[PDB]
Amino acid sequence: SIAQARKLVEQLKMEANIDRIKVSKAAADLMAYCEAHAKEDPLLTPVPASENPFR
Amino acid sequence: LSAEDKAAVERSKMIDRNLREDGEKAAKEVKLLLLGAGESGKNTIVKQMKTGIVETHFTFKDLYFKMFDVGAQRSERKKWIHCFEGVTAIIFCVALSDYDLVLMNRMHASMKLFDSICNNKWFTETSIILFLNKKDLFEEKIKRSPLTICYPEYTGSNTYEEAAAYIQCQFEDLNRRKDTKEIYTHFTCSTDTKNVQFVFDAVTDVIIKNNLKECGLY
Amino acid sequence: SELDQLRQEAEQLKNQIRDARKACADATLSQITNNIDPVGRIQMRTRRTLRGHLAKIYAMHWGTDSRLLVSASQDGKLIIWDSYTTNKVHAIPLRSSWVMTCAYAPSGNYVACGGLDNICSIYNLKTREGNVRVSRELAGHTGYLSCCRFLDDNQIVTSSGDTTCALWDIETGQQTTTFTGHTGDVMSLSLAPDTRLFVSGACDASAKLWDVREGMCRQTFTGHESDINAICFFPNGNAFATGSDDATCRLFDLRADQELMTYSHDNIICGITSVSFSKSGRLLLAGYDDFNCNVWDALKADRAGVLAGHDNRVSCLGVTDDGMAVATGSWDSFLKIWN
Amino acid sequence: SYQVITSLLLGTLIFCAVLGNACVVAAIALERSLQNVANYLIGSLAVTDLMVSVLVLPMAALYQVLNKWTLGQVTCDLFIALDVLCCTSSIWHLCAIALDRYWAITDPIDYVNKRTPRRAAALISLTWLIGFLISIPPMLGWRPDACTISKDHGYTIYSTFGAFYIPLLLMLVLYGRIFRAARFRIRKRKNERNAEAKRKMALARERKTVKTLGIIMGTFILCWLPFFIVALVLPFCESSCHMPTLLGAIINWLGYSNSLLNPVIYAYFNKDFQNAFKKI
Amino acid sequence: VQLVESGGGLVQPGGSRKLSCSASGFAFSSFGMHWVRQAPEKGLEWVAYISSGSGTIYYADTVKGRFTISRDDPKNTLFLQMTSLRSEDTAMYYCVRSIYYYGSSPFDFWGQGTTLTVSSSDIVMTQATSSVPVTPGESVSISCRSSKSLLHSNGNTYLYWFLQRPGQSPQLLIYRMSNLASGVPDRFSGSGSGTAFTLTISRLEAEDVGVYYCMQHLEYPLTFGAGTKLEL
Ligand SMILES: CC(C)CCC[C@@H](C)[C@H]1CC[C@H]2[C@@H]3CC=C4C[C@@H](O)CC[C@]4(C)[C@H]3CC[C@]12C
Ligand SMILES: CC(C)CCC[C@@H](C)[C@H]1CC[C@H]2[C@@H]3CC=C4C[C@@H](O)CC[C@]4(C)[C@H]3CC[C@]12C
Ligand SMILES: O=C1CC2(CCCC2)CC(=O)N1CCCCN1CCN(c2ncccn2)CC1
Repeated sequence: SIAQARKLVEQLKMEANIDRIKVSKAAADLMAYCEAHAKEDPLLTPVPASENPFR
Repeated sequence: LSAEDKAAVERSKMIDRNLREDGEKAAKEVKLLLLGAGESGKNTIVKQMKTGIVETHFTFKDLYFKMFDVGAQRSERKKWIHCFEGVTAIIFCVALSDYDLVLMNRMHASMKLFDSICNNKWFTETSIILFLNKKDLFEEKIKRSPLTICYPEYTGSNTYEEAAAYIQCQFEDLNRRKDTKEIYTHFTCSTDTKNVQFVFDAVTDVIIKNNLKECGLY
Repeated sequence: SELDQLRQEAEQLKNQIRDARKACADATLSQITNNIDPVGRIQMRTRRTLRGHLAKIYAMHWGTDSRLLVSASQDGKLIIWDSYTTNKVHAIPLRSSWVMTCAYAPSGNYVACGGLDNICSIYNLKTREGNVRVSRELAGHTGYLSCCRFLDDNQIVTSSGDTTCALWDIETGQQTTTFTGHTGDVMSLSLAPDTRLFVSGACDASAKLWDVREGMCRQTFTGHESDINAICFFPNGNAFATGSDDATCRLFDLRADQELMTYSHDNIICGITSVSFSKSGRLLLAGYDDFNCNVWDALKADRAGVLAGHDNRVSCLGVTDDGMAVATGSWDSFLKIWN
Repeated sequence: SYQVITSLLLGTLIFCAVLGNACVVAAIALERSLQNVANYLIGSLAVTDLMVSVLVLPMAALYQVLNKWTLGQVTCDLFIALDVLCCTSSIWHLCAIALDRYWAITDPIDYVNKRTPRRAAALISLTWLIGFLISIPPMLGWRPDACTISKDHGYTIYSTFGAFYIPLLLMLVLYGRIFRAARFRIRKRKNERNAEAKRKMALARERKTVKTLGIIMGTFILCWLPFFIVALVLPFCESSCHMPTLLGAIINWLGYSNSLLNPVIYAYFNKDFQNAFKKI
Repeated sequence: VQLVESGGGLVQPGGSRKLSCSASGFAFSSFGMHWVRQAPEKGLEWVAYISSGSGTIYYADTVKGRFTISRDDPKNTLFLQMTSLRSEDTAMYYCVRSIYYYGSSPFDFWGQGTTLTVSSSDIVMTQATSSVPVTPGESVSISCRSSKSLLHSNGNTYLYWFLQRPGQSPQLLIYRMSNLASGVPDRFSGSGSGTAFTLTISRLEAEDVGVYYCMQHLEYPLTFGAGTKLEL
């Protein structure tokens, strides 16, 4: 209705007022997080069976 | 294993035990998925048997039935209808005196819901105990109002027998995969006092026919 | 007809947001991460198999100690497992067996479960009595509880099939905040690592970002073609991955306000039931309806591995906080810890 | 040579019997969908037929190929007892499966409330008990380079009626009442076409029941009834009945072929077993 | 949550007694109960243990075969059948509840006990220091010595600290070394490694006065240290 459409327009407008970084910067941030923690990821690097609690 | 680890293993084994008794007790439970349109008469069906979803439990001829009424779930069936995949039978309640009424046509709403439930991918072998409620109000309304309001191609006598037979056929031909499942149609209004008997008969039929299919005899 | 004016204004705003996203779409994440060394083929083996559930497992959640995990099953049992030893710490009997979500409190003092009863029940694991008892029944939702996540011992956010998420105060039991805006049934939640805000996917194929404290929606991410069954933030909290029924996982970035990469294979047609991220975030693990979990390189859209070994739909999965292991629950009633 | 051809045929029969029954037992053990009471009975029948194919059949094939009992006499008695035990238990597993199906189809309340794997264990133990009571008396006293079963007339009656004819009568009665129940459940423009399709489906189901009961009972009968007719009439024929060697050997190995075919009848034709073997 | 013991009293030597533990206020069936006895002027000594569901039972080697433990789960009652009561059985008999899962807090609650006066390879917990004089508000550390490494290969060190306040039953303080029990102020702390352990109290009050007992839980002779009394 009038109220529902007004609320939807308000939400779309208030979502548009967002400072969006370039997706290149976002992708670089994700890659940097994946690299800075690649040594803390037992799933990427199969932990030795001595350090693996599931063995 | 340390001493406390041994006692933890013992606790896990006791928990395994109680899970086994609970699962074996729940295996002896006949699960029934109750559906309909709310005003379709499912409430008086529950009354004869005796928010979120309502679980109704009754015992009849040594069988313990759990009947899960999910009509209060206005949300999407497609996200929670698979929870009742291993249900013994679906108890579908349809008000006969909804052919002329509107929410679209109430009877057409019931028929599309019935088609979706019957030909659902999770209920290929789950037989449906169809209930046609409000037969006496259907008497009164079909005496005056014609059934052609709901079914334009009816072309039949506006008596209770012909109209009810046509409604039942129109519900039962929505049942594709007639080989893997049956529909057990029943007629009741509010005082039938044999709806639980009909459900028991339909459920024992379902059980016997599944056992026959196990042996290769069905 | 003022609605036409409002509808046209909404269309204009949607085009504005689309153009803003396209402006920031200078280079796809696939282009940027071509030079990074791909992980070839991870071979994760089932270390533990958790047996004891007698019906389909609909939700599991890992403890913050990365050892205890709670699981919810349709047999009406909430089981807390010691995944290191496979011992059952607790078996919680539920009032409603139709549980499709479970959360384990970060402090470990509580578990939540909910489902078709429209109630999120909070269970006190550490009671003076030796039993687990329902500490709080959070009624107020008019649809099924599809997800729930503890903010702390007292704050819990619960998504529901009534299209609205809700933030709860457990001690009072009242909805502190209601998160409306979803048109379809909300099917998943993911709390941010700082717990200041959360995403939620719904059946309307849209993932919305919600600020917990003020209670309103930052962003809406629409890239999926079917219902979103699963959602999870990237470990840094600046991105999240969704899982939809269209056999597609998508990585949406909070700041970029746009989808970054799609984890889809033409050989996968079944929908995703659960998604989770490895501790570094490089691996996206998505449970599927084809009975197995597929592990994806989150930065290259390459299926780094598959966790085959479930004989039914993999309904839930989660990666430990320390990232050691992945437990996948499924509809065959078995939880498997992988490593 | 007729020796090597007999060796190859009997050896491949024994090998495929072992393989089939071990595959059924493995499918029961490995697949979680295959652990239920009826499947427990079928897997136990496969266990009994594997015990046949491993313990009895190699020695039976050796005795057939060498035309003589090249082993001792105490082992002759042990293998007579083992043969009677294993084969009686296989036949009575057929009877226990028939009884389980009879109770499942005629007593749905029992099927839901009282049918537990303890009942499968009880039936299995009872079939093995009957096998022991048919197999041991010749060892306990009911009694030349040839190994034969005790031809005593009292033991002939006891071992043929208690191991095949009481089982055959029970299986005939049980599957007759199962046939009656199945047929009852089957019989019980657009509308005309739908009724025609329903009638054709009912006739297809009736033919399905006929074929299923035919396969079950005919395999059982055509494999064991020749043997037990021979085993009942030869001990009562002094010299008027002489058994040709070839015919007697074929009639003997018909029951062993039954132990081979029981997995085919009860598991390899089962939908869940076929799907489980596909999964493996 | 309370445990009430029944029975006890003057018993002629060679006689027999049943001690009853009328547990009330907790899920008694899920607890592996213990009997821990304390001589009228000596330390704690663990008597017997009956697990949850009665499936597993242990006795002190000094009473094995001579005592019998049992529980009435429907009645939430724990029993100790004692036969041929020697003079060395004269002790306060404490019923102790203890639940064992991951992260549980065994020995958290203790019954009051019953006076019992009979008429006239084990890991050795060592509390070399006893009767430590201390001033309120001042820190104190109690050393504990173990004849065997209490640290298990699973990572858990099974050393328990109890507080026998004068006139009161013991009270779990640290359950598995460096683990504060529920209801214990966060001024007690457990520390140690292998065989040596220290219970450091940050700033004690007049409530911390009492006797502090070690206890190993690595095996099931449950041996206590000779209590290190604290006095103002
Ligand atoms: C040693 C081997 C050859 C014994 C096997 C016997 C088999 C091949 C024979 C014996 C009994 C026969 C069955 C007898 C009855 C029926 C029902 C009939 O409507 C179709 C044929 C059918 C289904 C036959 C199939 C083949 C059958 C099972
Ligand atoms: C399809 C299967 C089940 C059909 C049944 C096969 C059985 C009945 C057949 C196949 C091979 C046959 C054997 C082949 C060789 C000989 C050697 C002969 O000197 C005695 C009979 C004997 C020992 C036969 C006995 C019967 C036999 C075992
Ligand atoms: O070929 C052999 C050799 C053996 C030595 C090892 C074993 C085989 C010995 C031998 O006799 N025969 C000929 C066939 C015997 C067949 N079996 C069938 C089952 N039997 C039975 N079942 C129920 C009731 C009564 N009898 C006994 C006879």
